[PDB]
Amino acid sequence: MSLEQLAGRLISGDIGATAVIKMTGEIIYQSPNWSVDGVHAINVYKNREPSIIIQGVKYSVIDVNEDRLIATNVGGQGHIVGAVAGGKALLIGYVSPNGDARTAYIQIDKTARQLSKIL
Amino acid sequence: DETTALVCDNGSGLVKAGFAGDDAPRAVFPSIVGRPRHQGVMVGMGQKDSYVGDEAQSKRGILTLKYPIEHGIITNWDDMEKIWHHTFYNELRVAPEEHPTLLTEAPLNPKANREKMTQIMFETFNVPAMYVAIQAVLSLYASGRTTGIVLDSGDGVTHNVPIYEGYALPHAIMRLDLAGRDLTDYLMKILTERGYSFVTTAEREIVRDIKEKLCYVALDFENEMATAASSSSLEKSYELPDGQVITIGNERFRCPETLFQPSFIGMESAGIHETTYNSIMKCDIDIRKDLYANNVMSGGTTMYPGIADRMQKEITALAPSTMKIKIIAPPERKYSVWIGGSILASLSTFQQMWITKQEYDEAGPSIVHRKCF
Ligand SMILES: Nc1ncnc2c1ncn2[C@@H]1O[C@H](COP(=O)(O)OP(=O)(O)OP(=O)(O)O)[C@@H](O)[C@H]1O
Ligand SMILES: C/C1=C/C(=O)O[C@@H]2C[C@@H](CC[C@H](C)/C=C\CC1)O[C@@](O)([C@@H]1CSC(=O)N1)C2
Ligand SMILES: C/C1=C/C(=O)O[C@@H]2C[C@@H](CC[C@H](C)/C=C\CC1)O[C@@](O)([C@@H]1CSC(=O)N1)C2
Ligand SMILES: [Ca+2]
Repeated sequence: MSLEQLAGRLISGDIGATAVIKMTGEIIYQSPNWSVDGVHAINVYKNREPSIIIQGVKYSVIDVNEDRLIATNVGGQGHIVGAVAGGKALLIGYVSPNGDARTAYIQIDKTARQLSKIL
Repeated sequence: DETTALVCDNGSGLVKAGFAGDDAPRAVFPSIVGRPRHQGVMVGMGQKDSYVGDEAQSKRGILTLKYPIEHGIITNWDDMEKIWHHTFYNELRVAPEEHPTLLTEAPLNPKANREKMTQIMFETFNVPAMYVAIQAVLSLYASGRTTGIVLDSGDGVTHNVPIYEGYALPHAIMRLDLAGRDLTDYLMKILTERGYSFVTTAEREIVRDIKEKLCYVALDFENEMATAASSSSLEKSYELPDGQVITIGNERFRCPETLFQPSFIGMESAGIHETTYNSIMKCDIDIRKDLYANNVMSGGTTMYPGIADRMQKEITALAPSTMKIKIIAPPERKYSVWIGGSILASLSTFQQMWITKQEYDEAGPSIVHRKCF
């Protein structure tokens, strides 16, 4: 199914927003309830930077590598969780502060694996 | 139950093994493999006989003994397989193919080692499910929290591990190859100054016992040295296996002082107090307060009387003047890694994170990187 459908269907439970970002920084799709800086986000991933800022909220990067990004706002405003779709795009999700970023990562990685086949 | 999850915590010196949901490990035994002497290199000779743990030590006169884990890292995989086989069949008496198995690892364990553990568990032992966790992360969890900085010190390695929500923080982990075995060796050395002659492997084991029974960390080292010089108040008697008694004085506190002054054994590293501070400073500015407030000690080499109070003093001197600092030193801390594993493996919300055999079959050994973080 479509890019919008795969990324959009992730918005359930603890996951509140999603964005699919090419390795260039180009946003292929993002849910309409937010607006991510794609170049900033992809550089945090690529360069393993210590924080990611989305819409004025600083999320401290607590785990980052070729396949995963976990960042948490220390003040309690939530998490950013990223997985990679076959080295072609970064799929990120906003996760509610009470949600576990680990289980969110499992779901986001599953969707990233599906996205890889249509990119 | 027929299929209860297993918890194995593999250390440089000791294996701690048992069943998820138990309060303590059922089996604690030395992480050693003994193979017949002079048969390691011999014409037409295979490696058919081997012994593990306490049996290897009992037969030391006919075996060459080796430690498969060095400074917390698996370095001899053939012998490590023997440790695991012994754990399942001889210590726990289970069929590994019938039990999910949670294992532990050092922080910064290389990718190849993580994959090899996973491969061995699925392909050799045919476990139905597996998980691996960082030792310090388990100890922290055992203390009832997921944010803090762990001082983990065992037989082979010491780490400072700052952790936030169960994640060991990027760039901030410190490894120091100074731990219990080095402290035993140092105690043998300084007892020579008193006119004793501890040298052999058997004598090393006696000194390990002296260390565990009589050593402590001085609150102020120079003051303690002055007390030991002026009087006999700190001196203690120790009875050797043959019945002879010796006296130990300032060696009681000079031995573990090495943790705070690694120069005692010619190491250039700063002491564990300073490496704690340095680790905290490599973490996000907004996380540091919570790390200072949650210093957790784990491992056998954190058992010295006085160590928590010494750490409180030393960290207070390094930290900002108003910083709230707390050292948590659980009485159970020689087994807190294992206990953390037991609690985690029994937790309802953890069960989804087991790596299943099916997942291993689909993804291969790198499945460990997908699920164990
Ligand atoms: N009461 C005690 N006082 C001081 N040292 C102790 C005490 N009890 C145990 N130890 C030391 O702790 C070490 C064993 O601890 P532990 O089981 O935590 O280490 P390990 O997991 O085998 O090693 P590592 O974590 O370094 O790989 C030994 O050096 C032992 O002498
Ligand atoms: C590595 C690790 C760390 C940890 O601290 O684990 C604990 C326990 C864990 C149980 C569920 C999780 C999906 C399974 C395993 C993660 C265990 O929940 C946590 O991840 C979450 C994050 S903060 C919290 O309170 N619970 C923390
Ligand atoms: C009781 C016990 C404690 C221990 O920590 O044991 C572990 C493992 C042990 C293996 C060799 C030893 C002869 C066998 C059994 C002793 C096991 O080596 C140690 O004693 C080493 C050598 S001296 C020392 O401090 N650590 C640590
Ligand atoms: Ca250990």
